[PDB]
Amino acid sequence: YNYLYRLFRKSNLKPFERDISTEIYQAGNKPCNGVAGFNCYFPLRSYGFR
Amino acid sequence: VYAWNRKRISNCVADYSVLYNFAPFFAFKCYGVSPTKLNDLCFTNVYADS
Repeated sequence: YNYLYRLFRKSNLKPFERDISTEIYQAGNKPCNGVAGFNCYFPLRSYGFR
Repeated sequence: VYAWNRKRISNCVADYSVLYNFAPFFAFKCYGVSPTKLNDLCFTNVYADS
């Protein structure tokens, strides 16, 4: 589980740009205010490498 | 669960925002597609297993 990918982001990346900010993403109309839950997901998902 | 009900969905436009608007759904987990990009994609072979 050491390898993760950014599933959620507000906008696309530029060429050769790196994003390591672990801020919450607002996937719905309701604000998240830094707390995950309904319509609030962490942007980073871990690969199930087996 | 051994006789799970399968329904084919075709020839319509599906608004997935109303699924989030009224939602007693505790678990909402999507594997191969983003939950917020469902309204921006076109699909077929849509099957609901209840």
